[PDB]
Amino acid sequence: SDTRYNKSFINNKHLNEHAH
Repeated sequence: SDTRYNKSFINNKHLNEHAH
């Protein structure tokens, strides 16, 4: 919960490649 120069691992791997 403190990765400013990362942004939560690139927005959660781009939402796991767009998959809800």
